[PDB]
Amino acid sequence: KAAAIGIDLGTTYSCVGVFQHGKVEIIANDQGNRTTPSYVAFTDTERLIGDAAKNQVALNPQNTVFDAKRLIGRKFGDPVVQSDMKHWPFQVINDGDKPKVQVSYKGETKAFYPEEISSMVLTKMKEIAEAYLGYPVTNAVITVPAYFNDSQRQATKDAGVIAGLNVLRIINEPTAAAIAYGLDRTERNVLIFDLGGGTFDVSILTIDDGIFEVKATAGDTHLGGEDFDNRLVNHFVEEFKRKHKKDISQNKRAVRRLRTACERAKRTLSSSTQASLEIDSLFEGIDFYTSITRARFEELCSDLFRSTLEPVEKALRDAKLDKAQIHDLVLVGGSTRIPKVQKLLQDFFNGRDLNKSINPDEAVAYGAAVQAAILIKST
Ligand SMILES: OC[C@H]1C[C@@H](Nc2ncnc3ccccc23)[C@H](O)[C@@H]1O
Ligand SMILES: [Mg+2]
Repeated sequence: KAAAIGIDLGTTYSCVGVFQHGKVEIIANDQGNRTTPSYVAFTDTERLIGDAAKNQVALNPQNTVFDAKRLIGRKFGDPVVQSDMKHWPFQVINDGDKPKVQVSYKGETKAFYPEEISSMVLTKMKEIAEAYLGYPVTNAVITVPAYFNDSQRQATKDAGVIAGLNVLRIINEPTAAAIAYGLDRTERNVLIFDLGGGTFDVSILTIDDGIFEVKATAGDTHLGGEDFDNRLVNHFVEEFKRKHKKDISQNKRAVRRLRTACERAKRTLSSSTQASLEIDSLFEGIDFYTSITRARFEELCSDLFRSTLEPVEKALRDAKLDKAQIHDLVLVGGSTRIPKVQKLLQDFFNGRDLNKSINPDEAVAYGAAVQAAILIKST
């Protein structure tokens, strides 16, 4: 019968997988991308989700929503909501102690609950899976951070039901990554090092007889790939001032366009030692054609890369385990593809091999897809 799917509903990107013909297929979207931005944009004529939404952000900042995972299942009074709101270009309103995102859509003011925004992202992932499978998909496993509370898990499950999905189970992101690597089929102590687009999560699990126990969680909810992009943005703003004698830092569109180029250059630096950066008419008709070296990017982010080890040390203390007691070091998130981040973690664990054979950007969806296939058999 119809296969069930695994969905990694990420803060910045989402990913969908399916276990078919004895293997996991991570499904590419219509643009050919195996991950989709967790973005929704509203225009005078349409609602855009994923790549098309992220692509037009510089020309529609107030009506392009992202980071709904930071609001989902929270009350307006939550300290996290109170702190996070100042950093977003879109409006957050308060409706009886519930946050809602307020936008302009088809020439009208509309407001959506966080679970309605995440339901739009989940509808996109469901449609990406149906385009590959060729039949309607109704069952899914959706992942969440280990630290999510009952309200945040319930709101995520509600987002799935709004999307027309029957949610077989809400499972922890680190548990899904461990399932992907077969770590439950080898007491096994696993460290999941999840450096995402906007958050950094370290989890220590103990797996015994198929049972997962969360021994410790540590990290920084405000450290991720976006922060490395911003170190490049600042460096380039300074370069533009030196070359052209113009300060672009107050031009919101120019900064946004520069940030988009920086993210692309950063990805290239994970596989090449140099990356070109080329923007046409960045400011006042001036074309900004330049380049950056991997060594310079490493210098610009040196403090941030080093800071990823403190949460690892903290999690080991909380779990009451030494480095030698950890059996597996699992990489999660595209930011773990950065060679310097891998070198720092390997050196900390005295040269040990890292589990990185599954694309780190896809490992959570991969594990969710394996678990979805196991659970649908039971129904
Ligand atoms: O989870 C979303 C994160 C991951 C980060 N992606 C990447 N960040 C760094 N190197 C990469 C190399 C290949 C592919 C992707 C790479 C992307 O730019 C974003 O910050
Ligand atoms: Mg993630």
